[PDB]
Amino acid sequence: RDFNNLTKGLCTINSWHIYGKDNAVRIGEDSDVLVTRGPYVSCDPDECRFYALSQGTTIRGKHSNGTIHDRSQYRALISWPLSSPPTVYNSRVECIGWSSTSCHDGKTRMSICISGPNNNASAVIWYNRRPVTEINTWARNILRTQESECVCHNGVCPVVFTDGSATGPAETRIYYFKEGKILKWEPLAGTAKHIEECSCYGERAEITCTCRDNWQGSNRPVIRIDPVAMTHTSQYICSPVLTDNPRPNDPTVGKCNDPYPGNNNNGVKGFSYLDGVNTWLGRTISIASRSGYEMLKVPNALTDDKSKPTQGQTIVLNTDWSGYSGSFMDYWAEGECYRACFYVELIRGRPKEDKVWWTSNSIVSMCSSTEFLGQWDWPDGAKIEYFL
Amino acid sequence: RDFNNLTKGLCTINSWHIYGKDNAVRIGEDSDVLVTRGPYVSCDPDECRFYALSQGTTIRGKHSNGTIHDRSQYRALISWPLSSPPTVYNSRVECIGWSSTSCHDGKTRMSICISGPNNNASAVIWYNRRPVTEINTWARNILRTQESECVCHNGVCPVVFTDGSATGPAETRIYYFKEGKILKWEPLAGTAKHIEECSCYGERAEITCTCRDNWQGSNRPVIRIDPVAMTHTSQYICSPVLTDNPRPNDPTVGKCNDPYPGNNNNGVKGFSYLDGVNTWLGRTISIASRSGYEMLKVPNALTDDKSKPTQGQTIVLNTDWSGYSGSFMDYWAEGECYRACFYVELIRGRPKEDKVWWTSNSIVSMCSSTEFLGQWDWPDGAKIEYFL
Amino acid sequence: RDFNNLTKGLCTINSWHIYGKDNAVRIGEDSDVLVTRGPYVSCDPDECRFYALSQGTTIRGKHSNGTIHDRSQYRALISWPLSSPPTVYNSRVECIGWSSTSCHDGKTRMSICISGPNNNASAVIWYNRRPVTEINTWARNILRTQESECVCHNGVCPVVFTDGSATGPAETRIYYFKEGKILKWEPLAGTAKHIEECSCYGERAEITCTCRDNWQGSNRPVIRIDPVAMTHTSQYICSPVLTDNPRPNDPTVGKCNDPYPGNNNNGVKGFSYLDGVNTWLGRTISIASRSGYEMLKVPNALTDDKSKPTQGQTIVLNTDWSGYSGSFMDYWAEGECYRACFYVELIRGRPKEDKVWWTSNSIVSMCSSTEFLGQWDWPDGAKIEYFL
Amino acid sequence: RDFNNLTKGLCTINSWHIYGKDNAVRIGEDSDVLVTRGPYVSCDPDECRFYALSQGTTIRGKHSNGTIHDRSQYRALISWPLSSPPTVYNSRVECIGWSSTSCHDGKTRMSICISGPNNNASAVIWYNRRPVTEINTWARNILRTQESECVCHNGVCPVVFTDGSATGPAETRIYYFKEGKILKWEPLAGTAKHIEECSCYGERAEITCTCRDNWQGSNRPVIRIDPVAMTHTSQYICSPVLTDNPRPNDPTVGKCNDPYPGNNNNGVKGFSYLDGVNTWLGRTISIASRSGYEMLKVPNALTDDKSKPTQGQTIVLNTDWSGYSGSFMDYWAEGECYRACFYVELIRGRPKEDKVWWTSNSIVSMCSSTEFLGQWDWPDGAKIEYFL
Ligand SMILES: *[C@@H]1O[C@H](CO)[C@@H](O[C@@H]2O[C@H](CO)[C@@H](O[C@@H]3O[C@H](CO[C@H]4O[C@H](CO)[C@@H](O)[C@H](O)[C@@H]4O)[C@@H](O)[C@H](O[C@H]4O[C@H](CO)[C@@H](O)[C@H](O)[C@@H]4O[C@H]4O[C@H](CO)[C@@H](O)[C@H](O)[C@@H]4O[C@H]4O[C@H](CO)[C@@H](O)[C@H](O)[C@@H]4O)[C@@H]3O)[C@H](O)[C@H]2NC(C)=O)[C@H](O)[C@H]1NC(C)=O
Ligand SMILES: *[C@@H]1O[C@H](CO)[C@@H](O[C@@H]2O[C@H](CO)[C@@H](O[C@@H]3O[C@H](CO[C@H]4O[C@H](CO)[C@@H](O)[C@H](O)[C@@H]4O)[C@@H](O)[C@H](O[C@H]4O[C@H](CO)[C@@H](O)[C@H](O)[C@@H]4O[C@H]4O[C@H](CO)[C@@H](O)[C@H](O)[C@@H]4O[C@H]4O[C@H](CO)[C@@H](O)[C@H](O)[C@@H]4O)[C@@H]3O)[C@H](O)[C@H]2NC(C)=O)[C@H](O)[C@H]1NC(C)=O
Ligand SMILES: *[C@@H]1O[C@H](CO)[C@@H](O[C@@H]2O[C@H](CO)[C@@H](O[C@@H]3O[C@H](CO[C@H]4O[C@H](CO)[C@@H](O)[C@H](O)[C@@H]4O)[C@@H](O)[C@H](O[C@H]4O[C@H](CO)[C@@H](O)[C@H](O)[C@@H]4O[C@H]4O[C@H](CO)[C@@H](O)[C@H](O)[C@@H]4O[C@H]4O[C@H](CO)[C@@H](O)[C@H](O)[C@@H]4O)[C@@H]3O)[C@H](O)[C@H]2NC(C)=O)[C@H](O)[C@H]1NC(C)=O
Ligand SMILES: *[C@@H]1O[C@H](CO)[C@@H](O[C@@H]2O[C@H](CO)[C@@H](O[C@@H]3O[C@H](CO[C@H]4O[C@H](CO)[C@@H](O)[C@H](O)[C@@H]4O)[C@@H](O)[C@H](O[C@H]4O[C@H](CO)[C@@H](O)[C@H](O)[C@@H]4O[C@H]4O[C@H](CO)[C@@H](O)[C@H](O)[C@@H]4O[C@H]4O[C@H](CO)[C@@H](O)[C@H](O)[C@@H]4O)[C@@H]3O)[C@H](O)[C@H]2NC(C)=O)[C@H](O)[C@H]1NC(C)=O
Ligand SMILES: *[C@@H]1O[C@H](CO)[C@@H](O[C@@H]2O[C@H](CO)[C@@H](O)[C@H](O)[C@H]2NC(C)=O)[C@H](O)[C@H]1NC(C)=O
Ligand SMILES: *[C@@H]1O[C@H](CO)[C@@H](O[C@@H]2O[C@H](CO)[C@@H](O)[C@H](O)[C@H]2NC(C)=O)[C@H](O)[C@H]1NC(C)=O
Ligand SMILES: CCC(CC)[C@H](NC(C)=O)[C@@H]1[C@H](O)[C@@H](C(=O)O)C[C@H]1NC(=N)N
Ligand SMILES: CCC(CC)[C@H](NC(C)=O)[C@@H]1[C@H](O)[C@@H](C(=O)O)C[C@H]1NC(=N)N
Ligand SMILES: CCC(CC)[C@H](NC(C)=O)[C@@H]1[C@H](O)[C@@H](C(=O)O)C[C@H]1NC(=N)N
Ligand SMILES: CCC(CC)[C@H](NC(C)=O)[C@@H]1[C@H](O)[C@@H](C(=O)O)C[C@H]1NC(=N)N
Ligand SMILES: [Ca+2]
Ligand SMILES: [Ca+2]
Ligand SMILES: [Ca+2]
Ligand SMILES: [Ca+2]
Ligand SMILES: [Ca+2]
Repeated sequence: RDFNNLTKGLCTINSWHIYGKDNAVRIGEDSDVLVTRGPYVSCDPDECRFYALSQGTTIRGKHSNGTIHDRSQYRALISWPLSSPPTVYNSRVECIGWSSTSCHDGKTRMSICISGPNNNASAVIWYNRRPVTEINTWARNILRTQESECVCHNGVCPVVFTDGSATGPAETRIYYFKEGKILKWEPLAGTAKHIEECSCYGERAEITCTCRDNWQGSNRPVIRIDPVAMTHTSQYICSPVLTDNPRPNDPTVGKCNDPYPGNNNNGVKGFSYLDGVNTWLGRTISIASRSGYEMLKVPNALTDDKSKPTQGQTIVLNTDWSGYSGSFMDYWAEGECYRACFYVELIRGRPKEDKVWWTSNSIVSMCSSTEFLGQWDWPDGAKIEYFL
Repeated sequence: RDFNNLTKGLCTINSWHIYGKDNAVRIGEDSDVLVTRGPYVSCDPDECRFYALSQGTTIRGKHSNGTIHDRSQYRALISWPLSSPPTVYNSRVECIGWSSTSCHDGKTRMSICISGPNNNASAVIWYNRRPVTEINTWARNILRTQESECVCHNGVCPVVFTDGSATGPAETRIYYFKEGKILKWEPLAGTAKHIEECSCYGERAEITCTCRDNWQGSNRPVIRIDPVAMTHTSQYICSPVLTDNPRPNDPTVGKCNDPYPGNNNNGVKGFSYLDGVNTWLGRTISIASRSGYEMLKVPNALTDDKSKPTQGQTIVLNTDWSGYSGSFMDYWAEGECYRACFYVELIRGRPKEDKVWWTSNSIVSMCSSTEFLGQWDWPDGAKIEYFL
Repeated sequence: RDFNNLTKGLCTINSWHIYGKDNAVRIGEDSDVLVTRGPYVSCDPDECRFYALSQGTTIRGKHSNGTIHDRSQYRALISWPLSSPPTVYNSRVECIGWSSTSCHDGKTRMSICISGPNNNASAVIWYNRRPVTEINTWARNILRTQESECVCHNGVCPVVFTDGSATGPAETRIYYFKEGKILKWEPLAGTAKHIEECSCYGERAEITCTCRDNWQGSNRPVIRIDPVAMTHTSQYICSPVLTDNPRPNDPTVGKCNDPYPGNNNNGVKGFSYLDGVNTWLGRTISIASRSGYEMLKVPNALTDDKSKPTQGQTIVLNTDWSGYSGSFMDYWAEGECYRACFYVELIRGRPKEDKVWWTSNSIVSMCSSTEFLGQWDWPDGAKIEYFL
Repeated sequence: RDFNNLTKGLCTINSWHIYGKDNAVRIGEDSDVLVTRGPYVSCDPDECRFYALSQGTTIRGKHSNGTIHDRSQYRALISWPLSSPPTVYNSRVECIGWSSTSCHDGKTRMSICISGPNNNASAVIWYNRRPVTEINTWARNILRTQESECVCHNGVCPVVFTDGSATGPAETRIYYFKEGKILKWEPLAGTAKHIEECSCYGERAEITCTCRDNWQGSNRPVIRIDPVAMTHTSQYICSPVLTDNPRPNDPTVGKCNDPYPGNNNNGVKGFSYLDGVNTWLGRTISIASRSGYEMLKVPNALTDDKSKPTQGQTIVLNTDWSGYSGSFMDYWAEGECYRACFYVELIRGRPKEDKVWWTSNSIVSMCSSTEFLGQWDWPDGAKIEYFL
């Protein structure tokens, strides 16, 4: 195998088709399904799999009580076959920790898991399923990373990390790994003022990451990385179609180089595909909670501060719970272009559904089509009442 | 691997021997077995597997309530090892949707799943376990397909779809795929007046499909496809041995080019092997409900409108529930001929057994023998009373 | 791969060491373990596995009620990893039926399963996991076979079948298969008067089978097969150490060419290794029930009608339940000789333990050592009281 | 594949990073997890796995009652994927017995399991998953071995066994195996007065084992083996930092060639890495019970009888239960040095938590880092109250 190179551009996105859905919470009501959160999808050259942060207990287990908590010693990055649920018996542990990223470089996979107390966390970088490099916290305040796949080009796999306050200036770093080793790292540059949980994809030797400004911005920060030069830039999506959550109502003009104000100290992981007129943004339908999910075609959203939608697709109705969302692509597919894909985490339980004592999720994921396909909505589908 | 070619003829069918049986409902009374319906069997060059449409819940799970419903967002085409039950832990998701077909072309497998609301469904064609082509609804009324395996010849795998009313004229199309891409498609031609759920097999470079006329006919429509010319014909099985269900009592003369009347707007997926004197038809024993199942040798059934049985084999007694049935063959077996095989879906639960709130099934499947073997009957075997 | 040839002799048996044990009934009290009976062990060139006739239900399942019954449509030959229990999720179905045999010829495996009603059963011979040949009942009275592995030599795998009364003269046949096809078959010859459930092994191009005379004999019938000439002989173990069950007390002189009398119309599958002074016989300790199990070294047992034990090893105490037993060897091991192995079925439930409504078993298996090792006893280990 | 040779030295240990954790007891509260004890970790050239002695029952099963007992016929050495829990469905049985060791030589794996009554136990040595050699008890008093991985060099895999009293002089032997066969064996020599459960690792063609003096010493005995010469030496860790348990408080001068007194007839399996200034010792935090676990850097601990700690890392708090601990390394990793690793058994249930009737454990394991990483504590995490 040779390292994969990002030689293709994105396929034209005219609509989104169903790719995978695990129905985990439904199935887990009567089977040994692990409690998770922070899911994602990532492909190897011969298979694509679902990934997530386990909570080290089944949903029906008594240890499901208290799983709203984010960082415990019982969490691990697990992967499992596409569209099956994350069960005790089919889940493969990639590494131990409560924050992660993972990507295949064409030869083998790199997985990164961070663990530890808030003031003393460390990342362990695994490559070819063995630990290779370790990075200690630099700001002693919840060292943390993407929560979705990283992207590689000719062996170089950039990864975005943040350490420091989630509600003020923090220390974000872009690490350039190759075979699990650090080639270089750089501090964040550009006009993004705060970075969290970047969702990335690659095309034509450029990696684009759409992140979460948890401090002040309801528009999303964007980091664009050149994996050959090992350099990057940052800005915000200019469009007035705001895609974080919670967020204020959409204005008619956005902000390119500063956080769009109105909501502080909160957000949700999200993503976008920024490709000139072939630009599609995801977002929750609700401006107040993680409810609903839609894709909007917003030509030149990255650079046009008045850009509005020209087409759309509802993924999850506003009467259904959503959650994190992120990008991934099958870089080893046939054809002349890379097909954009995304997943949506469907969060169930606390804090929105507090009759149960747990927090978990299921996954739904779609990929683009060049056809203009009919739309459906894809809820988690479980009935909370059954778990009482 | 090279694409498989249909170079052999059918083996002589003198009787049927047991091939596989999963006992899913029995086992599922106390194990994590998924609720399914619309099962089938399909072989790869190195393995044969069971397939079905999951309902995204176990049978003992509380989400089993309401599984009589046909089309939900929680369904998926799953496959699992021959004769094991479809469990949460061994079921491999092929694609997401509530109508499907799947077949191996000798190099890799094509799987097709349709999803969406009734007026806006779409098919996604997967090839080598990746999405390749998408087809939007053309008649905005439950785009749908075979519910059993497709057949390939030199890479070309024809698939029959229907979109439109299930109880009147509809728009049936024959698509010719190769490597998941559309080479051609044609509207139904010939004298079949309505087509549903075709069951197909191939021999000597011809593909024969036996379908369900849900509108007016109790005789079954037959589509014969030339996968090299990418052309087809259609008619009805001429024989007076009527094989749909429900159906009127058998007459002494059938109809070759029109629906045999007596029962409207209902039917059941079924199949036949039409090979001159080596012709065998399957059918439910009951004319009123999906009860019992038998194979009848009816020489020249396709073309002889007075043809009657010369031999038979009971598969499922009339005091046991049956359901859908369809054809498949192991195209990669040794020997000089293709051995005809079929499965029968054994439906349990609603609507016939309404003391439980679910609907599921188990599978029984047989293949032909050149011997004249003794017969047994093969019920699902589960006791409904145990699930109360 | 080339077909395996029986070029080695047996290793010297000085004692028996533990080889595998699945503890199925213990584990199955709280996990999805299938109800079985008629277990055995068989090796492939790269793995050795446990085999058995499933009853198509878990032990805790409500369908476990009535599993004392021998022949139902819900049975199948299943195999699973050595020493794991036969679970719903790890059991691989080899074929459907209620009587079986299976063996690897060095290239691939042949498995045979018989199914059907008592007066119309048929065997299906599978080879390379595909059905190849079928054999209809010849005496219309429970066509049936070994219940333990068959043995191959240069592709030829002889199999012993019986059809007819279990309590009087019956029609026993020796079939010689190669690649799942019938090369030849012969009626039983020699002085054995009734044959059931033969346990076989091979060494130096000769296959020796120790069987169960269910009609009149408490000594065991022996069939010796030449797989090159495709011919055989039969007699009884001459020794006065009687090894069927139930049986009369041991005399001082046995019978070589006729059934040793005292007990009619009953027996148990068993085995022996007959190799001059290196001869070891297995038997239940009790003369009245399937309780206890011991190995006795009885030099020249086959040909010496006064032969008595010179050494022994207790396998299962007389206060613990035993059951069927049979031979197998790893023909693909390293070294200069074939190591004799055997399994003992540990039957639990009915009819001896009738507080539960099921019948199942676990497995214990040993192989010979050239050392004189200390002995232990190996009970099933489950507490019946827990299942109440 | 060629046999692995110990050509590298240990990497510099500046801290320990999380490697694996299965959370077995937490998950097992509501899933089919086997009861175990005596766990360890061992790598093959392409995978690293968790190992342990099963008790042949699930934790929630009724057969969990009485699992404080050490030696039953229902135990087996099982292995399972790194960081998953030992479940009924994913656990692979390596051999049957209640004491074990296992190691890969670069070509295939050797596993050794001992079974039998106290006065008549025997070891069976498996190689390439087949039984090859057997060793009968030599002192008729619980023949027993390491309970953690063995180490190989150019095919030679030394293994330490003990037979005789656990509370007085016993007969310890060092066996040198190659391809499962005995090349040589030697009686213990040197100044160690009693040896139990050695934890070993290899570097630069030398194998170092840290053991448990169950008779008189609270300092640990050390055996150093030359696998080429097939010779060894023994002594005690000279340091006053005492690492057995229970144990007296630390003195200021230890003992190099005799047991450090104060506590008799008890101990716990443990380990160390003895590499000049790069020396790290593990131990329970409590001097009285198996509670807590810490790593201490004690330069020249092996040879300096006044050596004290210069650095440390807490692994398990003193308010959490610990248990056995042992060494392993991935000998097939990339790079120029071998990364030291260890596991800690987290024992739950009896005798410390007697509200439940079982005894089981979970696993936590770490490997060294050349960075100075922040520390966290890693408890088992299960709530006993949930199992009541
Ligand atoms: C069969 O399936 C097909 C294919 O899916 C179906 O066809 C699809 O139908 C969709 C629904 O109508 C349609 O999606 C919409 O597309 C609009 C763009 O098209 C229109 O404008 C362009 C440009 O002028 C024209 O060329 C075009 O012809 C159309 O006229 C989007 O604008 C739509 O999104 C907006 O509306 C929805 C509500 O429906 C919001 O949820 C969404 O966020 C957008 O509106 C908010 O945002 C904008 C931008 O700032 C604001 O201006 C606006 O006021 C809204 O703001 C409020 O709401 C947001 C969200 O809560 C909040 O943040 C904010 O603060 C405010 O409170 C929508 O995307 C598909 O394009 C169409 N596809 C095709 C191929 O045709 C077909 O219907 C199906 N058939 C049947 C029979 O069912
Ligand atoms: C051991 O096993 C062996 C092997 O299996 C057993 O032998 C098998 O025995 C079977 C049962 O007898 C037998 O199957 C029958 O074969 C008949 C054909 O053979 C006869 O006719 C030919 C032609 O003349 C002769 O050459 C031959 O020698 C025989 O005489 C079929 O005709 C049979 O099917 C009909 O009967 C059954 C009821 O038994 C129906 O279920 C079936 O649908 C057929 O009848 C309906 O349909 C016809 C056609 O239209 C009508 O004319 C008729 O009135 C019936 O219609 C009503 O019912 C249907 C169904 O509900 C409904 O739709 C309709 O409207 C009406 O209400 C049957 O297939 C096997 O061939 C034979 N095999 C061999 C190799 O011998 C042996 O018995 C076993 N031994 C023991 C001891 O058990
Ligand atoms: C550590 O482990 C080692 C290794 O396992 C242990 O050593 C083993 O000890 C075993 C038990 O003593 C021993 O097994 C016995 O071997 C006898 C043969 O040896 C003796 O005879 C020879 C020949 O003369 C001498 O060379 C030799 O030195 C000995 O003296 C067998 O004869 C024994 O079997 C008979 O006894 C047992 C009861 O213990 C029966 O269950 C068994 O069926 C045999 O007896 C029945 O059958 C014979 C034959 O027909 C009859 O003559 C007799 O009356 C019995 O018949 C009744 O019972 C049967 C069964 O229910 C019934 O069908 C019938 O109708 C009648 O009712 C036994 O096999 C091992 O060989 C020995 N191994 C070694 C290597 O030393 C050591 O003890 C262990 N240490 C500790 C401390 O525990
Ligand atoms: C972020 O994470 C980083 C990295 O982990 C954290 O930094 C780590 O902090 C650790 C805790 O302070 C520290 O570990 C200690 O290291 C000591 C060695 O360093 C000191 O001495 C050297 C040599 O002079 C100096 O160079 C150095 O600068 C330091 O001054 C060890 O000595 C420590 O172990 C002893 O203490 C602990 C209690 O904390 C005991 O559990 C342990 O067993 C040791 O003490 C017992 O044993 C000794 C030896 O015999 C006795 O002398 C002593 O009296 C104790 O004996 C009693 O207790 C034992 C155990 O129960 C019993 O058997 C006996 O009988 C007696 O009853 C300890 O290992 C790390 O090295 C340090 N790492 C780095 C890289 O800095 C940082 O804090 C974290 N940050 C935050 C904000 O949390
Ligand atoms: C990705 O690009 C690099 C070139 O920059 C390719 O690397 C060369 O691969 C060939 C085949 O192994 C070698 O002969 C060269 O030495 C490689 N290295 C470089 C840096 O030139 C790589 O093959 C490309 N990947 C694919 C899948 O084509
Ligand atoms: C078992 O014996 C037969 C010989 O009787 C061996 O068969 C020969 O195998 C070689 C290698 O494939 C061929 O060249 C010959 O044509 C084979 N056939 C015969 C009948 O001669 C077979 O190889 C032996 N098996 C092993 C494992 O050695
Ligand atoms: C405190 C910083 C947060 C991100 C801005 C926080 N990340 C971590 C590593 O704890 C996330 C946030 O609290 C949760 C959410 O917003 O859903 C998930 C939670 N993420 C994870 N548990 N992995
Ligand atoms: C409305 C058209 C019907 C076929 C003629 C219908 N097909 C679909 C895709 O819904 C089937 C029919 O209603 C059910 C049955 O007859 O058993 C199954 C049902 N099929 C599926 N749920 N896959
Ligand atoms: C009626 C003939 C019997 C053998 C002599 C009978 N065999 C079959 C195929 O039914 C066996 C016997 O009744 C049972 C036993 O003895 O344990 C098992 C039972 N064997 C199986 N169920 N496979
Ligand atoms: C009697 C000798 C003991 C070791 C010094 C004893 N070993 C065996 C083989 O029984 C261990 C000891 O009793 C237990 C413990 O200390 O935790 C485990 C127990 N070990 C195992 N059950 N494998
Ligand atoms: Ca924000
Ligand atoms: Ca359960
Ligand atoms: Ca009809
Ligand atoms: Ca008898
Ligand atoms: Ca001690």
